[PDB]
Amino acid sequence: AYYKANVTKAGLVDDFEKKFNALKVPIPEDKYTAQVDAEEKEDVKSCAEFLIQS
Amino acid sequence: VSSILEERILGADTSVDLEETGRVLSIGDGIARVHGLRNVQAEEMVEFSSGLKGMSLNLEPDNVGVVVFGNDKLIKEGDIVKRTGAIVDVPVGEELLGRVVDALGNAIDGKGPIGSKARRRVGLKAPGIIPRISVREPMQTGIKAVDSLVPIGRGQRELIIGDRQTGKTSIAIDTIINQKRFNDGTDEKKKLYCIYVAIGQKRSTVAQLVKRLTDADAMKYTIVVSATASDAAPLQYLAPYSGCSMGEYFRDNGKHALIIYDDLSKQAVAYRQMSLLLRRPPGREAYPGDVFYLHSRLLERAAKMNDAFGGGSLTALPVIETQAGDVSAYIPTNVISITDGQIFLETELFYKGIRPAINVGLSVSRVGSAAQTRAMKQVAGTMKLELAQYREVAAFAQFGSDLDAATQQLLSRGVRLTELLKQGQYSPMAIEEQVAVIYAGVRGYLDKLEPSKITKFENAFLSHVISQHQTLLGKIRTDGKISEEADAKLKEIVTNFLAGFEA
Amino acid sequence: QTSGGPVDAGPEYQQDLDRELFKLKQMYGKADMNTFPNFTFEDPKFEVVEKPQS
Amino acid sequence: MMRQKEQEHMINWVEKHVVQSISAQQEKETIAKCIADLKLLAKKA
Ligand SMILES: Nc1ncnc2c1ncn2[C@@H]1O[C@H](COP(=O)(O)OP(=O)(O)O)[C@@H](O)[C@H]1O
Ligand SMILES: [Mg+2]
Repeated sequence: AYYKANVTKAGLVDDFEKKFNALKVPIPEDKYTAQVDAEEKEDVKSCAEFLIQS
Repeated sequence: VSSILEERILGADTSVDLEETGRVLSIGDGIARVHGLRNVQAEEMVEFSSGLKGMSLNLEPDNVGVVVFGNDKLIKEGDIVKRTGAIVDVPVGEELLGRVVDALGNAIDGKGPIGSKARRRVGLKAPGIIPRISVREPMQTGIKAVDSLVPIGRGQRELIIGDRQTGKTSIAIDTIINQKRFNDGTDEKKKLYCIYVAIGQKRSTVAQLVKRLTDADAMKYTIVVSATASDAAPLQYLAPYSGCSMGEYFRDNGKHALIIYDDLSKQAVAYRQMSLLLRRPPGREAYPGDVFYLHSRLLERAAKMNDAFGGGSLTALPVIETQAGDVSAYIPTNVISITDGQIFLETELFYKGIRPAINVGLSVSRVGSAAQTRAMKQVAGTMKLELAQYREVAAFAQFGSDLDAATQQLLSRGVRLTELLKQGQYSPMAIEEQVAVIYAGVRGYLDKLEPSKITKFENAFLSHVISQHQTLLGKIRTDGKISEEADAKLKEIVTNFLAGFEA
Repeated sequence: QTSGGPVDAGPEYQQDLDRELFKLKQMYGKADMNTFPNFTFEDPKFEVVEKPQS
Repeated sequence: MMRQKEQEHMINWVEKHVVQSISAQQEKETIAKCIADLKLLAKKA
């Protein structure tokens, strides 16, 4: 409302309002948590055989 | 367009009226001997016909010395000089906040006109012994050195004296940038409206100053008042009285206000120019007599008001430079004599390595522990006494006079607290982190830890305490005193962090 | 009443407009007055820590 | 900046046109209003 009253350029304020308030971007992905958790499980298994040997 | 039309044709009254004038004799160098004004009152704003104000001083039976507010080309010999009818005055409001205002009231920053409401006379009389009450509130600056050795009181004046290029304006802007966290908070008693009167500086320094304050989001306490070098000598003369009148408006309404008088010696030298052009006899260093009376009015316009007079305070801190560190010059002796608090920078510690460069024992705050929080009072008195002991033992044992365990203890604790008091530019911290870090420095736990490693200790310690100890700092700053459970908890956290620091 | 453009302007009017507009072009870059871009999609890539044996 | 420089152009052309017209305007109602003003200040003085 404030930027529509200030900017007298017709079409531009509703254009930016539509292209900005309906703008969505996703979270940047990982593809590493699966590796970290699998390496966690592997070192836990090696730590468990170390456990039973101790 | 049409609104501009109607405001132009309705705003000016064009109400002509018979009015006292007088022709002009010698218009020398911004001074004008005016013949005729036989009913002008002393120190009055008067108006030259080209649209420019002047101030009538030095009323003599021949003529009146009006000293002009601006350029001198626009005045001839023989033109009229109309009496405005009142003493020179400054338009003050709370809509004047965050706007650079040229010394009278004229906001030269390109953001529209000032929405002022309360005009105020600028040469007012300061309050007496009954309307004043003593310093009570702890005016914090965010500087560890200031808030732990020379603390300021909301209700007080305290110099920033040094030599040129030492960090005095930077100390003033640390003091400004600290108080954002008290403005955006809850208590009105904490909130800050400050007035930075830049006297005689250059316009790009004020422009980059406004850049630093806008980038630090300072523009609701701040009121920047620039009387720069190209401005006339009465604009540089009259500018800190304008900032004082705005501070008096906030004070007498009951809001805690302050004024930083940056480069107050420029007011002294502009008033020297004015007196020597109005042909007053010169005194010492060609400064006239009443320069002390000038700064004495200007600096005794500030102390805490009575509880029946709103409760608003004023904090005057004027910045003054010496030349070659000569404290014995005329303007530094006068302005040390009027003020009580004074922060001394010698500069050899700036090139030696401590920042901000308070070289110290010359600096004193007469209100002392009354203007600290209870925690900082409980911690940092033994620090000041230890620094006194350290300075005198290093001064006589420069060469290794006698080194027992006590003298190496004194030099160890002194050097470690010296590297505690180092602090980067434009990074003020709150009072609770200062209590935490001077607790980690004075109460043991840092005495044998390799003095080059104190700065990384500072960084990792502040990261630790801001990481998982925010509610405990809330307990420290809201409870006032550092309680005994918080005392032993700070002991445990600094011990754990000493382990994690030797990890 | 003298509408239809700024009155009796002369060329230096538009020259001052062009210099002020040129400094204003300097204060953002070479973007467009409509249909704003969002970002360039970067990727945070933290390297996998490994160990031979614990 | 558009409205600023158009405002400056407008205000300077207004002042110049005022100089152009009123520099060549005499019809003695100026002097008549002025003697009426001296008469009004006489009645209130
Ligand atoms: N805490 C600090 N850390 C680092 N540098 C500082 C600090 N305080 C001041 N300075 C230095 O001080 C200089 C500014 O000095 P200034 O306050 O402008 O003195 P003056 O106003 O007398 O010229 C800057 O160059 C800055 O590097
Ligand atoms: Mg300075």
